[PDB]
This record gives sequence, C-alpha cells and structure tokens, in this order.
Amino acid sequence: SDRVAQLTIGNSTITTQEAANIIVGYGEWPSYCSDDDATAVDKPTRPDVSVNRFYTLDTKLWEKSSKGWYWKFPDVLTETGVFGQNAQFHYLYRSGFCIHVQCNASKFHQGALLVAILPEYVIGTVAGGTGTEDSHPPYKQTQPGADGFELQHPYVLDAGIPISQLTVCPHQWINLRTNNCATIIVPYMNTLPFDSALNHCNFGLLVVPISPLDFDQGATPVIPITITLAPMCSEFAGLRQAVTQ
Amino acid sequence: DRVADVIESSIGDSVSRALTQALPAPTGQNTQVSSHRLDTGEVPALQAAEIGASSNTSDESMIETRCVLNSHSTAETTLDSFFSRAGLVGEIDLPLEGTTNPNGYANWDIDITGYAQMRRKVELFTYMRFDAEFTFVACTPTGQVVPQLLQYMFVPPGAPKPESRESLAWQTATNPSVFVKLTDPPAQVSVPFMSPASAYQWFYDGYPTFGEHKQEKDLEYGACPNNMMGTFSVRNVGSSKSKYPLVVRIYMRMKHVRAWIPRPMRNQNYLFKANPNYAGNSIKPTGTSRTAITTL
Amino acid sequence: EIGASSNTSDESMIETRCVLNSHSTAETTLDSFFSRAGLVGEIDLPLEGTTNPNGYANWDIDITGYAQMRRKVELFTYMRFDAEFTFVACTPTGQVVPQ
Amino acid sequence: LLQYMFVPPGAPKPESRESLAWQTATNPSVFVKLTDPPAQVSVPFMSPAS
Amino acid sequence: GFPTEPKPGTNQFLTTDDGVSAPILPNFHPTPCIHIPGEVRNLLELCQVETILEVNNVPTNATSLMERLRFPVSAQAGKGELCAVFRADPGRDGPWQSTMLGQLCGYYTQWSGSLEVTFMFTGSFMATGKMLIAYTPPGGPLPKDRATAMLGTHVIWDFGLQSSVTLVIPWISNTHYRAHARDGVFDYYTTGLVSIWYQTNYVVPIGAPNTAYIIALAAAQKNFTMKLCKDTSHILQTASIQ
Amino acid sequence: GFPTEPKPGTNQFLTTDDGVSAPILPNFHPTPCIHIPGEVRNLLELCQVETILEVNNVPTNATSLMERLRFPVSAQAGKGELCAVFRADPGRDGPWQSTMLGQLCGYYTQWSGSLEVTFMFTGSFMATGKMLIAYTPPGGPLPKDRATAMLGTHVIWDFGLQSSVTLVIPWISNTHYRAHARDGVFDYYTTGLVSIWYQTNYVVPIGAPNTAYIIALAAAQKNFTMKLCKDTSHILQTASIQ
Amino acid sequence: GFPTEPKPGTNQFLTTDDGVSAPILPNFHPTPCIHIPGEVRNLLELCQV
Amino acid sequence: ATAMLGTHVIWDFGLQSSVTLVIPWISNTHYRAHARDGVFDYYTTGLV
Amino acid sequence: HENSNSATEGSTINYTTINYYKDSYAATAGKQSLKQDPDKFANPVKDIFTEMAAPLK
Amino acid sequence: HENSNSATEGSTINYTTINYYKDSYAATAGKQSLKQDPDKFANPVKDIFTEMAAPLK
Ligand SMILES: Cc1cc(CCCCCCCOc2ccc(C3=NCCO3)cc2)on1
Ligand SMILES: Cc1cc(CCCCCCCOc2ccc(C3=NCCO3)cc2)on1
Repeated sequence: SDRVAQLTIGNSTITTQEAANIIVGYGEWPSYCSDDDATAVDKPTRPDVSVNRFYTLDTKLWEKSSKGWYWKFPDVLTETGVFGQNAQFHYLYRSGFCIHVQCNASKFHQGALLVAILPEYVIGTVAGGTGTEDSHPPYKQTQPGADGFELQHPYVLDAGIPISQLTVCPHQWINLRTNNCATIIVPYMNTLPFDSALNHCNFGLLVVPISPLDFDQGATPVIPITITLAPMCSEFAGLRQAVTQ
Repeated sequence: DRVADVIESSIGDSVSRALTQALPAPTGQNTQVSSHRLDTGEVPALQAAEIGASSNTSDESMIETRCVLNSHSTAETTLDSFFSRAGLVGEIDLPLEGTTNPNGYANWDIDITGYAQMRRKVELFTYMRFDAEFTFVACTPTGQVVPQLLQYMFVPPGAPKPESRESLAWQTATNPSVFVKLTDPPAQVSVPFMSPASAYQWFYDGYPTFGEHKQEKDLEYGACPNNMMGTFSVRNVGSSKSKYPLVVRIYMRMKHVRAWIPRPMRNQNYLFKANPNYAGNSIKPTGTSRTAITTL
Repeated sequence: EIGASSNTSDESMIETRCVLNSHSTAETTLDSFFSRAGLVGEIDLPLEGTTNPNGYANWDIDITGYAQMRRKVELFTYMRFDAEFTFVACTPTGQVVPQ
Repeated sequence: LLQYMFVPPGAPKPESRESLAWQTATNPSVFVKLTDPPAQVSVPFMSPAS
Repeated sequence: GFPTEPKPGTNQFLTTDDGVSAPILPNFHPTPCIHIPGEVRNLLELCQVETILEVNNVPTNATSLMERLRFPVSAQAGKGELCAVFRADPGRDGPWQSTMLGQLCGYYTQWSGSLEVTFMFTGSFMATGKMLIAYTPPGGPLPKDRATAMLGTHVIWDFGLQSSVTLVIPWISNTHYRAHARDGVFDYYTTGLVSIWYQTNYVVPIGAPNTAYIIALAAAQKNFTMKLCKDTSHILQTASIQ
Repeated sequence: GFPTEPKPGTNQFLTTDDGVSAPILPNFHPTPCIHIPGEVRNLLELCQVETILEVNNVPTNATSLMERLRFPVSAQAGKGELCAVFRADPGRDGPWQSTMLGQLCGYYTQWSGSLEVTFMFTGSFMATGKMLIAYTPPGGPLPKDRATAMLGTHVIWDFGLQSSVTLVIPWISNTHYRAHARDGVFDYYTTGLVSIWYQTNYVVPIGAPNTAYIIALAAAQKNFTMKLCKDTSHILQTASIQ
Repeated sequence: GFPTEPKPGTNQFLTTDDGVSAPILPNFHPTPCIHIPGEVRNLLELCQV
Repeated sequence: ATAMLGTHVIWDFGLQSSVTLVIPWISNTHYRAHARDGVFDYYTTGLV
Repeated sequence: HENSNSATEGSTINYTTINYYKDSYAATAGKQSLKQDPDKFANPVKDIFTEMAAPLK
Repeated sequence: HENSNSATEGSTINYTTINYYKDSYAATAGKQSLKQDPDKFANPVKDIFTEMAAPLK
C-alpha cells in the first residue's frame, strides 16, 4: 500500500504499480487565494474540472548520452485545452500542479533520473564562451512550452548553479530498479497572489539522468519519458480578448 | 435546492493543507542511550532516496550510543543572524579628471547584485523580504578624510533624476536627502521594505512587457520591476569643481528578514548583474578534485 | 452638472469578489506629505563680487523662491504650521571651512 | 580612513589592499578615521574548547 | 559625565528625519486658529474629486488649448466606429496629467485602487445615441474593433436626461501596488486601455448640430491609496525665480 | 545640556553592530505580506536536506563533469576490494563541497553534530550485492584493507527493494565544536575517513550490465549546529561584475 | 535631539576603565563550560600556598 | 496529445494484470436508441 | 508643565509627539489620527441622492 | 504610540527590539524566537513512514 497509486482529477486517472510515494512541494497543498491575500477586485473564474485535470504533454527518449531536459511551467500548458484558453483570455492566473513524470523499463535495464521542481528557474547563457559577451537566452529557450528544452550544461543547470544541490527543491528520483514514475504536487508559488501565465513562469521542471541509462544489447532500446501534469485550484481574473504572448 | 456537487465543491478553500509544523529548536537535539538491537522487520538504516526525502535514520539506530545533553545554541543560524551583517553592495566614483563621473555628481542604480560576497548569500533564496540599514563610507581614493560636503538623495523611480551638480532636483523637496561632511562619521540610515511585491525576487523567470520578445529584447528576460527601487544620487554640494577626488562605498545590513524557497548556492563566477550568465569555456567543478576515488 | 463626483461603486459595475484592503492611508496625511525638508533659500557671501561683499546678507523670508517646495504648498490656499529650519553652509566648492 | 576586519580561520584572508575579501559581507569589520577616538569593540569567548 | 558612544549617522542631516530642535521664541503663543471652511486632512480626499481628463490631448496652437478638454462625437454612417482611446495609467504621461489625481500621483511612487471616469455628453437635448466604453486589462493590445473591445470590462452608455455615465476601471492587477507606468519595462505596471466605440449611432433631427462633444472627468475610487512619496517629475522650472 | 562623556568606539562603523538609524520614509507602510510556500526560518533547516556528494570528484573534462555525481561498483573477482574513499570532514575541500551542507559550512567557523550519508544503488533490479561502508574516527590512517576498516564504525549494506542505505557518521570528537579541517595543523579537527569495500561481490545474471553506479547524498543529523559565522572562502570572483 | 554637554575625559582611552562596547558577533553562543579541576577565584588563594 | 483531452486513464503494467476504463454515461438524452451511421449516429456514445 | 503653543492647538485631530523643550511647537511632527471627509469636496450637495438613483428626478 | 511598518509584520515569529523613532522598521534586528521545521524540505512526503520501517511497502 505505497508502491501502487491512483491519481484522479477532472476526467483523468493515472495509474502506477511501482511508485515511490508522493512529494508535496514545501509541504503545502495547492489552495485558492485568500480574501485578504488578493488585490484584484473582480470576481474570478474557477473552471474546476475543465482545467484541473491531467494533460499528457510530451514524450522524450532517454538515451545513454542524454543530458537532461526541463520545462518551464505556467507556460507549458498554454495553447493546450480549456486551461490554455482561460490563460490567454485572462490577464491573471493562479494555480498549483500535480506533476507525474513516467518512465519504465525492465528489471534488466538500469538508470536514475532526477525529477525536481525549481521555482523561478531563470536561464543563463555561456556568455559567448569567453564570458566577455553579454548574451541572453531566447524566447525559444526561456519559454519552450511543451516539447520542453534540452540542457547543454546540466552540471550547472545552464544557470551557473550546481545540480548536485538541486535536491533542496521538491524532487523525487526515478531509479529503474526501484520505480517507474515521479509524482510531485506543487502549490502556487510567487510573491503575488496572481500573475500572468504568459510572461511569468513560476517554476521549472527538471528531469535529469544522473546515473546513465544502460542495458545489454537485445533489450528494447527505446526508453521514453512522458510528462503528465494537472493544474489544481486554477483561478483566473482580468478578462479581455485572447492574447498569445 | 442546490446541485450537491456545488455544496461539497471544495473550490474556494483559501487556507493551505500544511502537513508540517514549526517546533522550538533553541538547542541541538540531544542523544539518548541506545542499546544493541538484533531483530527482523525493523530496518532504520534502509532507505529509498527515490521518494525524495532525507534519511530519517537516527544515530541511536546505527550504533550503541551514550546519552548527551546538547545545549549548543542554534541562534546564530537564524536568517537575521546570517544576514544582518553590513556588506559592500555599491561603490561610486567622483573623480576630478576622468570619463566616469566628472561634473561632480553620480547616479547609482540601486542594485545589490554588483558584488559577489553579498550577492551569493542572498541568491541562496528565491524570495526575500526585509528592511535595511544603509551606511555610506566616503573619502578620497587614498583613503584620506577631507573637509568636503556631500548630498545623498534617494530618487524613487519616476522622480526627476539629477542631470548636473546644480540640477533643480537637488531641492529635494519630497525626496529624502542626506547632507554629510566626509569628516563626519559615515552616514547611516534606515530603509523599509519598499516594493509592490511581498518580497524582493532574486530570480524572475519571465519577462516584464508582454510584447513580441525578439532578439534585441532578450535583454529584458529576468528583469523584474518589483526589484528596481530607483536610483541613489550623490553630488558635492556647490557650483564649482569639487577640489578633491571622492569615492563612496555603500554598505547594506538587512534586518527583519523573511526568506523563501532555498536554491543551490552559486557555482560559477559571476559575470553580470541580474543575469545568471556563466563562462561557457571556463566551467569549473563545484570544488576540488583528486586523482582517484581510492586515494586521498 | 450637479457638481458632485460619481458615487458609483465597483460592485455596481461588475461582479466583484471580496477583498480586504489593509493598505494604509497614513502616508497621504498633510504632515506626511509636507514634513519633508526642502530648499527654500540660498544666500551668497562671496569675497569679490557685486552681490553681497562686506561680509553679510539680508534674505527676505519668502519660500516662494524655489519651484519644488512652492508648487507643493500652492496646492492649498491657506496653511498653518510650525517649521524646522536647517542651515547648510560651506564654500561654493562644497568645502567645509573653519569659519 | 582605516578598515579593521576580523578574519575567522577558514575565511578568505586578504591578499591586497583591494582584495575582494574587504566586502566583508559576513565578517565583522570596523571603519574608523585616525581622527576618531581609538576604536573599541567587544569580543566573546570563541573557541571549541571550554 | 554620563558614558555615551556616538554611532554612524551622527551629524548627518536627513531631510525626512523627524526630530526636535530648539525653539527660537520662548513662551511665544500663536494667533488663535479661527474656523475656516474646506479644511483638508488627507490628500486622498482630493483624489476622489473629479477633474477634467484631457482625452483629446492632441491640439497645441495655444489658441486651441481649450479644445483638449473635450472630444467630439458625431453622426457616423458605418457600424462600431472608434471614437477615442487612451491609457488607464494615471501616473503616466498623457491625458491623466490634466487631472488633480494624475498630478497628486506624481508625488507618490506607487498607488492602488479602482479608478472612475465619468463621461458627460454635452450635445443637444434632441440628440440620442449609445456608446460602448471599454476597459481592456493588461496584456490586451489596443482592440482593433468593437467586437474585440467588448470582450473586456465595459459599459453601454445611453444618452438621456442623465447627461453622464461613469466607467469604473476596477483595480485589476497582479501586484498589490503599482509604480508609475512608463514605456520601457515599467510598462509592467500598466493599468490597461480605454476605448470608446459607437454602440449604435449619434442620431439627431433636422435643425440640430450634427456634431457635439463629450467631457471626461476622472478620479479615484474609495479603495485608492498611494505610498512611498517622491518628487513630481512632470514639472521643473528653468531660470531661478526672480 | 545633560552631562555626557563619549567613550572609545565612538564614530566607528561596526559591520555587525546592530543598532538603530533614522528612517528615510516617515509613515511609510510596506506591501502586505502574502502567504508564500517554503519559508525558511533557520539555516539548519537546510543542512538536514540531502544533496549529492561528489565522492567521485576526479573527472574535469567539462564533458564529464556529470560523472562526479556518482561512483561505479562492478562485478569484482577477488575479496574485499576497495570501492571508494573520502574524508568525513564537511567544511574541508573535497567531495563535501558539492553539497548544500558543505556550502553552508563555508559560512560558519565551527560546527558540531553527527552526519549522515545515504548511498543509493542505481544498478539493475537483477543485480545483487553487499557492501561495507566504514567510518574511521580520528587518528586512524586510511584502512589498508577491509579487515582493518571494519574495526571502526560501519554498516553492511545489502542491495534490495530498498535502493539505498544510510551511513551515520556520529559526532565522535574530543572537542564540543570543530573548526574547518585543513591539512596543516587544523587537521586536528578532522572528522575521520569513510571507506567503501565489497562485503561479498556485485552479482548479476547474463543479460544485465556488468557495471552500475552508486549515488551519495549527504546531510547533517538533528544534533547538528554551527557557530561563529565568517565569510565563505571557497569562492571569490574576478573581474568586477559588469 | 536630546540636549547633552560632553565633559572632560571625552574620547580618552582609559586602560582600566570598565565600560561596554559593541559586540562583534550577534547571537553568538560560546562553547559550554565543562567542569575543570583547580579553578581559581582569588589570587589570595595562591598566596597561602 | 489530442486523445488525452477527453476522459482517459494511464495504465501501468504490473502484478495487477488488468485496468478498467469506465465509459461514463455522458449523453444529452436520458436514453439512447441503437446508434447506426445514418442520422441515428445522433445516439453515438463516442470513441475509445 | 509645558506651553501649549503648536500650530495644531485645538485641532480636532489627536497627535502623539516627542519634545525636550518647554514650548510644544518644538515637538516632533509625530504619528496622528487618520480621519477623512471626501464628501466635503466630492459631494458638497445639499440634498444627497444615492448611486442607485438617477441624480435628476 | 508607533507605526507598525517593519518587514516582519504579522510574522508568526516573536521579536524583541529597540527603537527611538515612530516608524518600527527603524528598530534593531533584535533577538528572536527559534522555531524550525526541517520536514518542510527534508520530508515533504504525503504519507509519512518512520525510520524503523522499509520506505517501500
Ligand atoms: C537617505 C537615503 C537612503 C538611500 C538608499 C535607499 C536604498 C533602499 C534600497 C532597497 C533595496 O532593495 C533591493 C532589492 C532587490 C535588489 C536587486 N538587484 C538585482 C535584482 O534584485 C536590489 C535592492 O539613499 N539615500
Ligand atoms: C534662529 C533663526 C530662525 C530663523 C528663520 C525663521 C524663519 C521663520 C519663517 C516662517 C515662514 O512662514 C512663511 C509663510 C509664508 C511665506 C510666503 N512667501 C510668499 C508669500 O507667502 C514665507 C514664509 O533665523 N534665525
């Protein structure tokens, strides 16, 4: 009664028989905005089931050389579903997330992925190598949306910070000999009650292979990693026309 | 009368579930007597890091321990203890001959990300709320004290930024200014937590404008206005050449600190302010290195 | 036409939520707004010149000489108050002298 | 104007007058003019031994 | 004497420091304070007073300056024609600068609260018409047509005995406070946009002016407050006052 | 005036002096403080969080930096072969520098408490094995073989569903606190040595990788505390930040 | 500010003067004091030896 | 990416051999007559 | 005791200030009471009317 | 009395500080309460498990 689990939101149900418990970011369940924490005076929308549900956004292929990937969040779910709509139509957005990363293999494969949530995940550049040039990461790199983006210098998380310490963040590991999925529930984290789903990404999801994938030849070589996630307590306000970015 | 699913519908629960509680911890935890344990079914030592939680194994479960009454204080590890230490965050030059700041006045954009020591400490957290004590140490480049009168002026964003030593803005009718001689002890003043956000943000993963976000504008990524507190202007009070080359060092001591969401400590040399850029060709290891894992 | 400002409330123009506004109005009081030292007078005592040689000057006490402070007060027609006058002296270079 | 700085063992010891260590972000430093009365400060019983 | 130890900040003169100082006149007693009408207690009192919003801040001929105080509305032909447009930002340059609110904002770094803008129709009693005033929250680019503008906060105004209608620009912001908005980066604090469209059309009988004007009066709502006061930028003079 | 007599220390600016100073903004009121997740109260809170210990701090190719995060263990042939070795000292240069604990230590002169190091095995489900992790208290030179290493504090780890095992490095010191250990003389404050040996052997069937890796995660125990904070040495930049 | 009038002796550094001075380490807590044999309280204790 | 927008379930193979997909009664009408291509496709249940 | 000679004497507002001299006008500006009266400038109407109503009947 | 305007207002922690001005943000840093919550970062698990047990059942 701990390695098996079932997550159900809206009209979606995830199943798993080799889980490793559930992490609750900074020990706090997603909640709605207090009546004294808020400022925006207009009465918000809380679509509920039409937005708070599981969206299986993408699949990556784990290879013996993979460096690791990341997805910025608020963003990732735009353009997709009714959630995406309320996000374009409304100025203000607020919500928590249930992130379920899955990846399975056989008892004969081996490897370990680090799945973490890094709030305010600001990306950096190599500064032109020499570090004299003040370059800046493009809209394509900072906000890749679904499809995510691959890291180029995971050791420093492409931001000059040691990944070795990334675990001070709500994380969980996917060690093939042990489990086949990570589940992290993240509460709304920002210095404001609401913010724009468009120009601000409350956090990023990192999926990095710390112990490389390996297996003797002949075993299925296609080990995918799929990202499924669900907004929780989504609230929107500041209605206007639909804006893309 | 209602539809039920509306009556239960927990939508609109403003309070967070919690799951953890803050307990008193004035001293380090004491060690209690432990004895041998030879049994099945109970394995403290065994853990599953995958879960994402730190090993809760106690010393008592790994060895027969004595009893120790730990009375070591944990006071010096509080945020206030750790942060309420004045540190250099700004430096302003007011030379006689030069290209930097002649004319006799300067405008320092209030940004503490300019110096490595202080910057790294704060970049330990994602959000920080606090008041501060700013102290201004002025003198000549030789470190000599000179009979010169200065005027420091905090210029909130939106206020007229002085364009010359004799700018009308120095009337400082509503801005807070300070007049000090370099012969008087360094000026010190108390600043509150100004900012429309509930906390200053060391890292802002996003943009502030809502536009096209083309190449040229990638300069604005990570730029969060809730952190731009305005500028700090200084001038030698008068209408003629200073007569002495000056320098002002700005020290900041945080107080009444609250911090949130710890992050990994800075790994690579810093390159620019409000921009985590690192040197791609000089990516060094977090620390020292050996020759083999089987040798010290 | 009546001459009164619209008393329409936000609640009547849109469906509003509930917000507990605890923002202070303290900084908008007259004392907050006005109790800020500002330049109102400047007196020259040069060595060589036509302004004030001889070594003394007579400044007619009038705060309407400088734009920043003047505009703030000209916001009102009448004002009653006490004041703290501070006198900052030095040479034109901004140098402090034993005088 | 002088700057005194207590440098606990393990802290970066300044290598020059302009050493970065003088930012004294966590070390306790004192800034005094030789014209000001001698600087005086209070120190506790630091030491791992009793 | 009693042992003391002066600290940093000694001898400094802090403009905003509120301390005491020796009184120049011992036992002096001020003139009694008569009762005078219109005493002000808080500046917010003034911010809730409507002042003319120069929506039509276009003319500059010094002969046509009075023309800014009101924009026209006239019998159109099409459908959903755009009348006028302007930023909701009050501390920003533009129309709001003509208002007492905008002026008092120059004195504070940040503000918070809903705003109101009452539009008074000054045409002939015989002229009718319906307009659609719309507030478009942050992120929404200036609506290209009415069908787009209406998706935001708005009000359909009908001309009648009640000359004017008031558009409430509710406080809809991500932050608790807003620093003055201004093109570069600080456009982050923009309030939004107001656009006026013809709901139906300006109708009039024969014998009545085919064009009339609307006057905008703006102020702040009750939930409005400001903080961290600075000096107004707007204005600064030139030749030291004679 | 009231008789006073200023003492030594007058006018000095003491970085760490905690006194008061005139407030620049009279009656200013901060933005309310919303509720935000993950508030930190004491740094010790962070020291009990496991972070990856770069035991394999050997590689430097910038292409192989990710390789330090884990050391290998593979099917051996002999008996009691040595896997890896490292200092228990956390404030010392070495593997601990990769951890948040080691990093936060740089900020304090002395520390006290037991330490823990959990080792997670990342090989295939099919691979079995028993390892012997041993903490060798001060004075004991790096054990030459297992038969010597086992005389100290240790744990025999068996690979199974429970991926990882945790080695507790109890606070065994002569002094109440320890200043950072560092080769010359200050080696007096050394914590000791950790050595990993093969208890039996890494066994695997045909069809499974003959070599896998172990990951070390380290943190401090509940009795851990630090005092007398200084500045981190570890790092110092170069060209004044642009 | 509060009216004061500094007197002779101001700024002097008196070796034997026993006053206070700003503490360099805020919230610092010393190592506990174990029990050690032979504690001395007064030098007279030594003079009778 | 399109199919997931509807009602669904992620099934993981394990000791529990099978998983059950519940096709909830989501209809406009209270009852459904047999669905069949022409017009009566009005009563279609949906797709798996 | 002390002279009651500050500009705000007989003022309907209540202030809490500091002072070290016999004349009260030397006291600090101090913290004070936050009462407002918008209607004085925003609604100086003789016969009030509510928002719900049509201002002209 | 005094303005309640320091950064740590409404803070669940209790501080004892010194001040000589009307604005409380000018007060000293002061001594304060020592409460900690490691579990928030070290054990943010949904269903706790003890050390005596095997984390995976
Ligand atoms: C009198 C007087 C007082 C002053 C200076 C007052 C300065 C108040 C500064 C408060 C600074 O808070 C900051 C928060 C964040 C950042 C930051 N820099 C990079 C992004 O975050 C910098 C400062 O000048 N004159
Ligand atoms: C000691 C000592 C103190 C002083 C100066 C005392 C000055 C008191 C000034 C009070 C000024 O009140 C004013 C009111 C109105 C105007 C005014 N100028 C244009 C019309 O109104 C100017 C000053 O000098 N020596």
